[PDB]
Amino acid sequence: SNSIEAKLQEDLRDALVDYYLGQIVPNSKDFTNLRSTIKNVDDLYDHLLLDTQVSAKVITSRLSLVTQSVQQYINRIALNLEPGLSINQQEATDWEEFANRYGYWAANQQLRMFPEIYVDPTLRLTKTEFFFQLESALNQGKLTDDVAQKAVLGYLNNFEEVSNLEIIAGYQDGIDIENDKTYFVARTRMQPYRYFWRSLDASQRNANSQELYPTAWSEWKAISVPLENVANGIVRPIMMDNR
Amino acid sequence: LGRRPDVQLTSFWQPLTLEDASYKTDSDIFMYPMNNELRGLWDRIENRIYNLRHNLTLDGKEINMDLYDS
Amino acid sequence: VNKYTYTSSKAMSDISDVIGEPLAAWDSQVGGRVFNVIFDGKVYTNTYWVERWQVPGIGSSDGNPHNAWKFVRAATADEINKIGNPTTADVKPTENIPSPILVEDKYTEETYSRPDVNFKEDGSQGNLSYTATRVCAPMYNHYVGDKTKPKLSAYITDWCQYDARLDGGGSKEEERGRGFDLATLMQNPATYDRLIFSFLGICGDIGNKSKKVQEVWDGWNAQAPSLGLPQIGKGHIVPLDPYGDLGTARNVGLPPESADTSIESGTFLPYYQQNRAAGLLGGLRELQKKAHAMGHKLDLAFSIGGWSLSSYFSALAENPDERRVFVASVVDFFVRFPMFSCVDIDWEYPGGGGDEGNISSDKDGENYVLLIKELRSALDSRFGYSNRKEISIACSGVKAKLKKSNIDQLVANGLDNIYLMSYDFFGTIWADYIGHHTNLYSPKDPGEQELFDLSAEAAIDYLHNELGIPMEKIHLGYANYGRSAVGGDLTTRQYTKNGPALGTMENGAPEFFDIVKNYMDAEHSLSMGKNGFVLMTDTNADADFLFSEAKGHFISLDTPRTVKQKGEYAAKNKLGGVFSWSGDQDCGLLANAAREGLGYVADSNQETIDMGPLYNPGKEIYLKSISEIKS
Amino acid sequence: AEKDLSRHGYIVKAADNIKGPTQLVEHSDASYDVIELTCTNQAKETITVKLRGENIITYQRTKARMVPFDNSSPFSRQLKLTFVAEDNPSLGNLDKGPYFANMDIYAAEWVRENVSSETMVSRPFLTMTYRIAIAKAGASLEELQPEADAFFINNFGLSAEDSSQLVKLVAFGDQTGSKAEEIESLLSCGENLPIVSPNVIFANPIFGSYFNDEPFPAPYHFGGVYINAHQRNAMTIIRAEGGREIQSLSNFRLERLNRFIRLQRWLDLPSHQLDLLLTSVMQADADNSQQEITEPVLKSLGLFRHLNLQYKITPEIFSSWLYQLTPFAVSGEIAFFDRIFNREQLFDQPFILDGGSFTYLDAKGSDAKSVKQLCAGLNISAVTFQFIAPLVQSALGLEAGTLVRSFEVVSSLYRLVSIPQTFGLSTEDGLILMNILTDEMGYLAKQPAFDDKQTQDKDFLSIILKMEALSAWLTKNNLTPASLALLLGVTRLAVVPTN
Amino acid sequence: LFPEPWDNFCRPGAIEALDSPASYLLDLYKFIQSVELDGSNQARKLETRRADIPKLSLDNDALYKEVTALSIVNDVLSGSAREYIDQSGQADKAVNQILGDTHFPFTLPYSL
Repeated sequence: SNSIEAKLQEDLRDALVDYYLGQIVPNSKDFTNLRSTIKNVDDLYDHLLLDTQVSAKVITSRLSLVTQSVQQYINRIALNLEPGLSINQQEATDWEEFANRYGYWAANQQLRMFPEIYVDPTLRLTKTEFFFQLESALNQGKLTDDVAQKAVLGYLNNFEEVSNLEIIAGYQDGIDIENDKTYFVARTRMQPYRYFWRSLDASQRNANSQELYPTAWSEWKAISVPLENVANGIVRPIMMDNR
Repeated sequence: LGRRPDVQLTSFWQPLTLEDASYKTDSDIFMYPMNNELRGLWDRIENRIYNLRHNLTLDGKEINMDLYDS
Repeated sequence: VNKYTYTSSKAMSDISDVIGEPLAAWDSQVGGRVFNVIFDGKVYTNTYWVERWQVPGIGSSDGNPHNAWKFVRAATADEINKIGNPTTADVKPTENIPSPILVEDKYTEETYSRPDVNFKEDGSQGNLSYTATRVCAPMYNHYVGDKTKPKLSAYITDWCQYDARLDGGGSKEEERGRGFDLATLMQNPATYDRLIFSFLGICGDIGNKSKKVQEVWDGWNAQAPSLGLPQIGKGHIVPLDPYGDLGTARNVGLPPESADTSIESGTFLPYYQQNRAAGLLGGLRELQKKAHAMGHKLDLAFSIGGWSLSSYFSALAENPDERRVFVASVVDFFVRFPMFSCVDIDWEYPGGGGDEGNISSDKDGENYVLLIKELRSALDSRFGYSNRKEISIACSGVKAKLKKSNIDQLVANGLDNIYLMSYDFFGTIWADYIGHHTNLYSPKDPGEQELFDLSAEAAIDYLHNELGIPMEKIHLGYANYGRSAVGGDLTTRQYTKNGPALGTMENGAPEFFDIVKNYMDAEHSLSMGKNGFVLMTDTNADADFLFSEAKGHFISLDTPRTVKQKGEYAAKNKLGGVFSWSGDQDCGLLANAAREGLGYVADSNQETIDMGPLYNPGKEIYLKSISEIKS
Repeated sequence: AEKDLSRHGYIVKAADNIKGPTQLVEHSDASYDVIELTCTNQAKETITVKLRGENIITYQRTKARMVPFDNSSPFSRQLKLTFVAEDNPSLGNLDKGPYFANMDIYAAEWVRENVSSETMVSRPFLTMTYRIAIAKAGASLEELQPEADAFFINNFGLSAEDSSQLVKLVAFGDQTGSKAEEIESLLSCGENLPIVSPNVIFANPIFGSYFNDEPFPAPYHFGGVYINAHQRNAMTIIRAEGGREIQSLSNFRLERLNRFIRLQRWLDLPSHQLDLLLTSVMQADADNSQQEITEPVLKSLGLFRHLNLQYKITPEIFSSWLYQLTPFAVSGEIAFFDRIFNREQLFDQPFILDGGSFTYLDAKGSDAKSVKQLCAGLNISAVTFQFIAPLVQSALGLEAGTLVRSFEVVSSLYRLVSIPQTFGLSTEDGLILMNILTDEMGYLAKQPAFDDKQTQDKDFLSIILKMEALSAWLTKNNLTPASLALLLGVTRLAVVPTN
Repeated sequence: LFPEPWDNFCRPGAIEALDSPASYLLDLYKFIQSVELDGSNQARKLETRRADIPKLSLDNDALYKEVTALSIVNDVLSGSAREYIDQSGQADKAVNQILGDTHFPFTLPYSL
């Protein structure tokens, strides 16, 4: 049986191992400073795949292991190890949310393919308290044509906020605003004054477009804490560290 | 109308390295016949038609009546 | 691939197996279709592609550069009546221009206007032009894989770099300099099979430029301790100008992105690696990337030594360990830039020659053989056969010193290739008489072909016959500049010694592209001498040249037709390979011609530009050999 | 296949009222011949016109250099004509034949043509039929020639104008009441490309040149030829525009197709075998050139219909009894000759059907070994095979005991093999019965054909009827054919005196 | 004609099939390659694709090929190391195996 030769490959493991410890450690022009790496398992991470003596005559896919190793790399970066471009957290989360697994990733791809088949926005990313107001309209009583009246009243007051607002504050981020996001702030033009903030990301347009993706501005998030008695009646925001 | 396209043909899936020196940003695609399921409208339509030719599972039976109690 | 069709008809009753074709007088036939045209009562078929200067008359057993525009004389007098028989003709430049050729340069016109330059088409007011290469057009057709034919190569140099006319300039020759973006060839890559950047050098070189060697050695020696790397002595190889090579964006086909041109000799050293390589060399790698995106990988190469940096060759001779350290620097470079298909050496004088700064002894040749063998050994010791490199050196064609080069032992020691310098035979500033600086072919009366009439074929035959070396290991090419000579008399080849001669930038060394601008043309689908400057060709040696009487100024130069002659010969030989020296200053038409000479075939019916009409000869004449004239 | 047509010439089709040459020449000082034609008025007044005629050829060649021109080969050959007022200026005559009569052309080759008294003579191989109009008024094509639209009503439900829409595949299927795939399969446009055995090389092999861009076998050369005029521009699927599309119009073909489909619905089998059959029957009498059905065709139809319904005979077998048999196959499908022979491969070389230039009397050359292999494929004793060999050679009129390569004799042989075993008859039983029937030997070897005259010896069809029926009667009698032949005295023996 | 004639203009998208990236999910190589360039946008103390000594765009058919042989593939990966070990001291003659039997640190046991 092949099992007979199936030892040789473990021997070959050992061979490589010694070629590492014996030759690489003193002859590594790579990694010449760095040492440690005393044990076989180490480089399976540091520069190799999860390359283990486990064999058991188990059939395995190049595709799959390459992927898994890619995952290794990703995670070695996800957790702070050897300095990696640890991307912004939302991207990292997407990695664990979808690229964590084929079917996970695959489904993500599926959606990103779909022009529309079943996106059916009975709910959606988009929101304003309009949405809960709407729901309230939906859930009150029994449905009727008049219900939209209430929705438009919602609209009314919200658009009151839209129209007559001290659109005067905000912040400009880095120099990247030729390409990306920054933030904005405004206030009621009448006391007792109220304040809100939103943002916009210039990446949301085509490479050659000047029209922009309808995602556009974030909402005018109402300020929570009391704000009054400010010397000039003007206030300053800034954002850092995703706060 | 049941307008139909051709197959998600093989063309020739080509085994070749992956780089923008190979893949192209332009500044092509790599199928298998599976991107479908959309046709369900047509499908249900056709079924309905066949169940006009007959009936959606079997054909039923009628009901009767009564006298003076009526 | 290209494809074309024609058709013929007959009465329904008659079916010729042959392609019937309309009987007609000859007149400016052309193309691929059958022609049986009649002339001088004879009837003529060019069983090969037809060209507007080609004539069936001479063609009876001629009419193409290789064989008969064959004929019969079946025509009767009444055929000679129904058709008005031709008996002589001359093709003219057409009135239209079938293709654009080039674009003017504001700054070059300004240059001509400069009160120092004072350049004029006739050169009367100004013997030099310093014309910017930017005048040039892309000029590359496209071609089939054609794998069997010998490889194609071109030389490349730092003179691509700068023309401060791009930077205003206006006062000095380099401000009126030359240079081009490799983007040019990038537009349609795989233009060649191999390339060779110009000869670089080593620490300890002796020639004029050695102050550069000093500077770069200083930068290195300063960086090395800070890098935590060993210091270097003489014999270590030099890049000459890493800031040019990498600290660049203009002329190097890449966005100014990441072009830290501020970096230089004192600072580049960490970047001195292909991965890090910005600028020129990195771009070369990227071009190779595009190339492979197509396929047919280029032999990327360069060399070291050469005409102006050979000086230390003798000095390094007989210093075996420093020679070792040098080749160590070679393999180190390989590791730093494993992209390279190969690189080579440009020793030029086994026996002394060229610039006198190249001090030399006799033993030089022997020592050179020995060290060469040792290089081979070291190389083999480094390389994996799957990725092996194989080395070449040029040769000067100096009938004796080439022998002194001991090619036999070099071959026996695995030097795989040789590139014969086939140009500048005419040392115009010092040569006794005018001659063709690049003639492959032996003129009649070979009695004086020793320092003159130096038909490269002679050395070729020495190598083949007198040394048994297979042609595979030897390569030939052409250069894209002629010679210019004052007061020459075409009858005697005597000429005005020392008198200043034409060059845009290099007197006595007229620059091809600018010749196309000024003296020669093709806009009217022909080889067209222009501006009163004579287009001319000699039957003795198949020689080709140009002249102007008002200054008795002569120009010896290769041509599309003449490089055709060359490549055709080389192809018939099935040489090891073909290349062009100074490829930096041809639009590429000569490269397309080189493809033709290689028999390298185009892949489409469309063109960047035509090429056939470029093969009409110039003013025919017979020039006596130097021996013939003196005898 | 096989046939060279590089010197073929277009021929005036024996026209009583049209003029032009009818014979070919090796050479003449003639750019074009000329043709003169009787024009005809609608009210049958008579008119005439004249035209130029054109043998024409065309060819491809890459631009290159240092390579000689015209490395000639047989290649594309084509025809056209032209009219000009210089040919005739009588014009302006709606009242005198804007519409006019047909024009018709033969297509022939002129070559050595005699069994022994050889001389270069012409024989046709194709016909071409045309009708032409003087568009004096530029009238409607159905103002002129107006019957077709009525026909398109009564068997196309639709107008000539509507026919334009038919080019759309869906319009086609819809008027057809039938699935487009059926048409596509009729057109073989699928991946089901034709196939052919390695063991045959067709002569005149103008195939495989860098310019022989046509696929081989061609459809207008195999599988569905009838759906086209044996003509290069076979209709096919073409790229979508306003949806997927059909190659091109040929109302002529379209009727032929409509007809075929109608038949096919009664023929049950797929189209390709049907084509093979109808083609073979067309081939069975060269008198026709219209590739049309005939009474004999009908006879063959009923013949197969009955035969196969009775005894599961395959169309291939049937058509093979009628004519040569396929070395071709569809994709995956297997050639008939190979299945008959190279099915078994008990030898160093699979016998190529291009082989057989030999002589069957002696077992010597490997060709004799082939003869053995062929006989074994025919499941026969080689000695009885050699009983047949002279008989068939004689039917061919071949001489010197020689074997000849051609499948044709092999086919006659195979018929002779098959016909008896179709009823359990021995080869020689078939011989006996054939003699009993025809009063002659070898008719089953004789190549089938059709004739106007009553000649039961050549009506193989009713011959077959009588054969099988009367052999069944012999079965009812439970007797050997030889015994019966002696009874009829068609076989005879001496009566030498003795003790 | 008919009043208000029906007109479901399935306006001509010339509908044609589209590749799933899940098939050939390895195209994930694209994403990660981009992310690799992002990683490459860091201080020069990081090995990036040269941390990836193991792989190359082996963009080939492998619908099924599974075996434990990838272990051996890891030996071929060791091929790289031995090649530089040759670049430390030349050899090309299966010496990595042959020398496998010769030295310290390990026993350096018998080779294949």
